[PDB]
Amino acid sequence: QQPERGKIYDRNGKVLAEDVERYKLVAVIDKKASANSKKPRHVVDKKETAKKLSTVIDMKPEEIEKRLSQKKAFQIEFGRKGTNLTYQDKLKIEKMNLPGISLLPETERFYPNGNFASHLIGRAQKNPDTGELKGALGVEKIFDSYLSGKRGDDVHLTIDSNIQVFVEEALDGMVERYQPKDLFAVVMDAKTGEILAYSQRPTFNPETGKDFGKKWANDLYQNTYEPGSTFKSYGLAAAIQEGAFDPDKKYKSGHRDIMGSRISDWNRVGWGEIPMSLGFTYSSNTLMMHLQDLVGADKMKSWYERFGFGKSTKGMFDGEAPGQIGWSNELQQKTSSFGQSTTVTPVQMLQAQSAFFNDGNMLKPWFVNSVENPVSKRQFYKGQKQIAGKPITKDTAEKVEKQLDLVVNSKKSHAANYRIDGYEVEGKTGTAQVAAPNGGGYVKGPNPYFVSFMGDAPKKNPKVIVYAGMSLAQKNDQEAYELGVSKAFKPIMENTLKYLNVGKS
Amino acid sequence: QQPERGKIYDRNGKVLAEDVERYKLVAVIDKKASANSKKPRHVVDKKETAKKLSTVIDMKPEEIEKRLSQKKAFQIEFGRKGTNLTYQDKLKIEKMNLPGISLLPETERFYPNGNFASHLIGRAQKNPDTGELKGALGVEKIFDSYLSGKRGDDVHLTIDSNIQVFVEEALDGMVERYQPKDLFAVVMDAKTGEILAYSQRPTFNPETGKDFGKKWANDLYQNTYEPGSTFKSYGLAAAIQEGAFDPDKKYKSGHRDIMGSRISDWNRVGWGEIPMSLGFTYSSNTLMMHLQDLVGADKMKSWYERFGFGKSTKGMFDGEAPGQIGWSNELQQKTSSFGQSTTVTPVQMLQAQSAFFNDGNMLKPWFVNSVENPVSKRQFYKGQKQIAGKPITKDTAEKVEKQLDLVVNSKKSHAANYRIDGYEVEGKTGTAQVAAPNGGGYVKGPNPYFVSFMGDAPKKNPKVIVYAGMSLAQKNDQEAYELGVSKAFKPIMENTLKYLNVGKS
Ligand SMILES: *C(=O)[C@@H](NC(=O)c1c(-c2ccccc2)noc1C)[C@@H]1N[C@@H](C(=O)O)C(C)(C)S1
Ligand SMILES: *C(=O)[C@@H](NC(=O)c1c(-c2ccccc2)noc1C)[C@@H]1N[C@@H](C(=O)O)C(C)(C)S1
Repeated sequence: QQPERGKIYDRNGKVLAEDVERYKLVAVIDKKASANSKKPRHVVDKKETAKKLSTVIDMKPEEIEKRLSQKKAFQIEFGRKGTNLTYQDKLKIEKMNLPGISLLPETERFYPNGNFASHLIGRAQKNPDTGELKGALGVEKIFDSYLSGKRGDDVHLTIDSNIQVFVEEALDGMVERYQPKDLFAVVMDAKTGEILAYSQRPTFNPETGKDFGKKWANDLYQNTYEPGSTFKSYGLAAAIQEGAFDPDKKYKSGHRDIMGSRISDWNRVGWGEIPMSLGFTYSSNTLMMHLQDLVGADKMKSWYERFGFGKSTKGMFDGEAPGQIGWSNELQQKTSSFGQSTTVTPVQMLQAQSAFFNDGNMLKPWFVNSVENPVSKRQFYKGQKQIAGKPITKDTAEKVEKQLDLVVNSKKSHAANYRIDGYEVEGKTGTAQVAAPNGGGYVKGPNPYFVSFMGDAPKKNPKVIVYAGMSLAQKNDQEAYELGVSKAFKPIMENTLKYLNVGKS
Repeated sequence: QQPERGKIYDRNGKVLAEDVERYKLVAVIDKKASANSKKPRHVVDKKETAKKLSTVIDMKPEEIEKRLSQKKAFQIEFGRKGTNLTYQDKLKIEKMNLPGISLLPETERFYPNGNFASHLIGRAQKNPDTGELKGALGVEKIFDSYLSGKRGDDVHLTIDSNIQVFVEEALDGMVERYQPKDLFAVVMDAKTGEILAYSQRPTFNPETGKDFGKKWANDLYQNTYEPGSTFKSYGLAAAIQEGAFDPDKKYKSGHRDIMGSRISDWNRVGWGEIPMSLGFTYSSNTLMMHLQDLVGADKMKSWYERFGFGKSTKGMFDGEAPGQIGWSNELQQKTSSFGQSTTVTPVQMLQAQSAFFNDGNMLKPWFVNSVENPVSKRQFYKGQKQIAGKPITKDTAEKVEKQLDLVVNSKKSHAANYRIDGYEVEGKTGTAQVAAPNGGGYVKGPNPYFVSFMGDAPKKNPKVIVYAGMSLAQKNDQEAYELGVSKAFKPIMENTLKYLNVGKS
């Protein structure tokens, strides 16, 4: 009855989701089925049958024999344990030659990679009455009308399964090491905006349904973060274009007094009068507050808006969050300079960061390559590189890139743990407090931080941008503070560059 | 924090869904927390702590101490058993005065009635990071833009919790008795189209989440059925208005031969030359095929479209199914005359049935009374009675009602099991085969039927229409065939009529 639901593909044609035939176990227990037959067509020994069935379906013989003993029933099924059985399960059941036992073909949605870009691909759910499948999250839901049928259309993603494996492995390592409450990593083509890989933790397995529903939100498009100091790059860009930033000019570091709050550099005492470039390498908060004064508060708010913040990127993901620029008072304004109070989505961060490597042009990130029917060959949609806006000049973009280089590679860098032997890396570190969901403060604890890194490589002319973020390590929180996401950035970026044939040296 | 999510109300202002404060259990286990303190601020006695917590949260003391022994962790939590704790649990944990133990407030979505109109109300799921709630099904999803905030708007439904209680209890009894694969009942105000009660089985509990996801489809709006002989009332109305049906005129019963299929009256042999009125009371299939010949197949197809079949009712529910009139050959056309091949939604059946009690006007069924903000008092939406179309004259409607009376109350009735002592009832029975999801044909088995009853009372001038359907009884399938859904219709209708102050005779 149901039309075949279309497939979801990665950018090289690997199947990410497709319909398959599986099998459901049925046991006829009524004698009436065997009235006309010499060999029985119903279960004659319920105990032996239960014992043999327990060697295939995940159910104890005692529960099977209980289900076989239901009164006033012609045939029985075994709930979830008796459905979605494989062809090999079917073979071993059938070789037992158990009277009354058969297997019914049923259509199931199959995700060949299991837990793999799960919050992007989503999950399609089955209506048992009809077999009708309906997407409940991500691409399966966004494109449900196209995917469902004739035959539904296929959706091709920009995701590269080879790069996605690197991301899934690195994120597993972060879970083991740090048990964070939230975790994401994303890899984008620095020159086109294509999402090459995306994952988050915790997540679900779309194949089995394990943990589906425990977190509805996709981190890339629907979750918001106070970004911390990765956000300083946009304040730097603005201050550069306005002439307030001079890399060699000195400024007074240490602290600033804003509406009765002491906002200090991370070492409390500062470094005296130091060049602005060094302050950016040190990730000086007083530098950013100084530059905001020089530019002017009204102008800086417009600057963050021109970089796309506070607005949806208008991607094809459902319910994209807008974030919010925290600007309601001077304290909010000043803390926004280093990525506190303001909330962003990771996709806004990627869009904004792409400006520095595309002559000032922001690229709209995208992950849908095409929607098209393989039978009719109709192309309903084709993704493309699109400029989201040009907030800065090419000259400003280069001067920002020079400072991002210094953050990682300066002889005074405090981010050398993001270096990769053989490759040149650049980017910006972040450590931020995390808003408590309930009650009006920050999560309390020894190191209750969202730590992140917006990185790109090769430096100056990158092939990819890799952004990774970790919220609230429940294990090794002190090291999470010290090393940030470097134990995820380094395996993802190194393997990705090798796979993209970037020569090491 | 998140704005308060708006409430879902029943028609009398009873809360169906609301935000509440609950509590999450946290245990600080690292000694470092107690460095400066005159009282320990971490769990010092792991066994005494675990033993005492087991008297509140539902966990074995051995498991609790296992989690208290996690290494390199400042504090731990206790999974699902440790969240959604009540204010009373908070009191009981706190008088225990356990060092290191506190409770964090969290906002949860509370459904005070538990498993109650679950497939209509739906469920909102929580993002652990932010506390943000998002509707995943039903009203919570449909109106999620309104419900989420300030404060979200409230949604008021037409549902009456008192009638809804009757439906839930009756459906539980049908599950206990027949263990059907699918089951629904709906109660509609016969003069306004308001849905006073709706339930289905199997379903989920929106409070706990138990079984949420096993069936995405709301039976009323999204599931389709081959209705069986309840569909005959619309062919009857057509034949009346076209002058083909005359209650006293004779016709030849027995069987008909259509494209190599023998279609018989239910007793195989028929009853000879009998009055058309009696044929309709006996639920004669040959009567309906004869009337279709008399009207003409092209014209009958237009008749069903005029009753709203094959098209969505344009209700407020997402993804409403349109169904389909099966008309592609004479076999489909003839089997459609008695409700096979054509598929309908229950809401189309209610809409079509309302014509007989509103002088030929179909009423568009509706379940949303209001969407409105309790703070601003802005009314975003107000539901109302709306005519879906007038397919028949008042004269035709009266003549149909006379035949519906006879089905139940004729001295030759085969539906006397739908009678209610003290109340006058009318309606139409149905028994239909069920299409197999995979492979062609119908579900096989001794009595593999969708059985149903489209009823209304008091007869002629009803207060409510009650439509109940049961697909594929897995227990007592013989009784399901004999009694249909009478064991649900009678308690629902009787209790509803008493609750609505209809006096019994
Ligand atoms: C940007 O992220 C900046 N971070 C903060 O000032 C900051 C902190 C903090 C935590 C621990 C020690 C000092 C400060 N908590 O919330 C915020 C917003 C600077 N950059 C960071 C980085 O990781 O590069 C730091 C730690 C150097 S401070
Ligand atoms: C309408 O529902 C009609 N039903 C059928 O003819 C029918 C059957 C069937 C099942 C069992 C015995 C005889 C027929 N299977 O599929 C169909 C479409 C008539 N009305 C029914 C009713 O309950 O009123 C019956 C059983 C009287 S036949």
